[PDB]
Amino acid sequence: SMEQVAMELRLTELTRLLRSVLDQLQDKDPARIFAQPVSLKEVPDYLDHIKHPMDFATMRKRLEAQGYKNLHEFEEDFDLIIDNCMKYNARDTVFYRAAVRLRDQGGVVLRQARREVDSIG
Repeated sequence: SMEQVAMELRLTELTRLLRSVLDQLQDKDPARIFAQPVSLKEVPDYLDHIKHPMDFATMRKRLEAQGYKNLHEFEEDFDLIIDNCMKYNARDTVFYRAAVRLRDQGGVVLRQARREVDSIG
């Protein structure tokens, strides 16, 4: 149908905007602490601690399959990256501190993304 196509065009455009958001959030992690999944070879107990692991590469695979229907779903995954890190790692660690900085800096990017998603529809 023509409606399914229009819906698909909106999804594609949401995907375009989320790709730009993702790039901007990932620039706030220049150490690449959150680039890849936590290694279960190197942290074998990780899933005893963290039930839903997340990282930027995993989000990127979902993004490119157009698997985010809305900004809320994308933000859920970003928040997992931060929140998982802040639980597994103690406050005095470079990991926890990187999560805090990513959260604070990403806040700005996400604030305007929400305005753009609402605005363009």
